[PDB]
Amino acid sequence: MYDVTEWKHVFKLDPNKDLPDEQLEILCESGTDAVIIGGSDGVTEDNVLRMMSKVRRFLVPCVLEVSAIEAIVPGFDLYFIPSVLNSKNADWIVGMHQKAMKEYGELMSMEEIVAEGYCIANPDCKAAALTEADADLNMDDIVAYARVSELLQLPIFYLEYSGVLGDIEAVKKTKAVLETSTLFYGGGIKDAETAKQYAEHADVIVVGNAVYEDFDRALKTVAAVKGE
Amino acid sequence: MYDVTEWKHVFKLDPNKDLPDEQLEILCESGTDAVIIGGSDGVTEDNVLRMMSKVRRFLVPCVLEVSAIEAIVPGFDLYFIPSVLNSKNADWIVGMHQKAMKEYGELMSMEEIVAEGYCIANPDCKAAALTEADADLNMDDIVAYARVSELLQLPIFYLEYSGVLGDIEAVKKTKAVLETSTLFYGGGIKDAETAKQYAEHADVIVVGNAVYEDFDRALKTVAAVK
Ligand SMILES: O=P(O)(O)OC[C@@H](O)CO
Ligand SMILES: [Cl-]
Ligand SMILES: [Cl-]
Ligand SMILES: [Cl-]
Ligand SMILES: [Cl-]
Ligand SMILES: [Cl-]
Ligand SMILES: [Mg+2]
Ligand SMILES: [Mg+2]
Ligand SMILES: [Mg+2]
Ligand SMILES: [Mg+2]
Ligand SMILES: [Mg+2]
Ligand SMILES: [Mg+2]
Ligand SMILES: [Mg+2]
Ligand SMILES: [Mg+2]
Ligand SMILES: [Mg+2]
Ligand SMILES: [Mg+2]
Repeated sequence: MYDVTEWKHVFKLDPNKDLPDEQLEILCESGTDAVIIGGSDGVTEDNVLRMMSKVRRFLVPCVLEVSAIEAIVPGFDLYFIPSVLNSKNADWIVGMHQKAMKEYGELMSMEEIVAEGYCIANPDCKAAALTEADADLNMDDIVAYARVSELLQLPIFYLEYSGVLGDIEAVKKTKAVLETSTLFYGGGIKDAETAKQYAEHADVIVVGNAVYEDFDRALKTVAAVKGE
Repeated sequence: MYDVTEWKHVFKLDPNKDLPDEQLEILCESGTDAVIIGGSDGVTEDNVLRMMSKVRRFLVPCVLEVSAIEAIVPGFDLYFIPSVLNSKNADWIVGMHQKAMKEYGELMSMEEIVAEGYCIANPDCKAAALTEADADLNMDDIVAYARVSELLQLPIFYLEYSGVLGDIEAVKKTKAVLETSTLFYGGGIKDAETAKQYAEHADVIVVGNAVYEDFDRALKTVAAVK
């Protein structure tokens, strides 16, 4: 019953970190279009499970982004499965997914899965280090990866700059080539001003770190793009 | 674009080989559903261009399976860009697609391109060596790759055994999990009986170099399947 082509804003939460329960409830009731749990490496199934149990009561779609096979947990509305298009390690493109289909084939069949084509464009983040991403890219390299995603018809193309604001022109040019894919942008959005700037180009903006740095300011990112 | 979900038989030609007399014409007029220009151990743009010029004049769909950016040549009805799912080198999974998009984005926009999920299941062949494929696979590994191919939205999953016949049970099992893409099988098919056998499970059977070794025998594979 979900359709990411109707979304405009999502919060992405790190189960590796702690957020007060009250704040988690407020984010779920914020008007965001989805709450995504970042199920990565360093990530534990126990933390993903606790998060699932806390957010499942809400109406908002809860999504698990599967970055580590060991941390998959049933019960989420949607499962996003990333392929890091610019990784130099086949494991982050295909490898880990093949291991998951081999070990949890029945589980993967029962879930609603959405493939994401990731382009990590911030060379200094944990994610680029983990995935062996060729993250120091020129704009034309970025646009070519978006075309690759648009060709494989992955539903989502995710331009990832994690803790830094990315070149806004890269976001604009990427959106220019994407016809059927939904463009998710994440990177340094920490307040309403920056949220609105990037939402002018991205289809969906992702707000993550800011939630833990300045909650009230990060909360305003939803009204910034979805409000009057 | 021509609909691969309606195909049953294709011939795949090596542009670095030449069929004699009027055999290429007979093959293109045979009833096969497509003629794919492939290649081995690299290919050359000039050889692909000469092949294009010969097959484009027939109604049968002509397809270029891109195995090198340097050999993309305009003029084909469809372009298949393989992603070698089981390659240990990212360049064979998404590298070809990225370079082609960066270097020839406008050409890619004007042509009809199809991503093809390849699984090289013969560890002892040029293709496995060239693509650094982890090709010594168990049937569950093959099935899992097929599941991935669909995860990645690929319209075609190609199970490749190159110069030998692959395990008929692997074909049967992969067909069983492919809910939304088309299963192409290629590897060692040279005659009607074998073509019919594999066509029982594959959506499309690919007949390759048998056309150079024994054309009359290979030509019978079309009627065998269709
Ligand atoms: O933490 P930030 O910088 O907001 O980025 C959100 C998301 O892109 C992280 O995967
Ligand atoms: Cl764990
Ligand atoms: Cl057709
Ligand atoms: Cl020829
Ligand atoms: Cl004709
Ligand atoms: Cl053969
Ligand atoms: Mg929309
Ligand atoms: Mg546990
Ligand atoms: Mg719920
Ligand atoms: Mg939009
Ligand atoms: Mg059919
Ligand atoms: Mg070959
Ligand atoms: Mg023609
Ligand atoms: Mg024509
Ligand atoms: Mg023409
Ligand atoms: Mg069929």
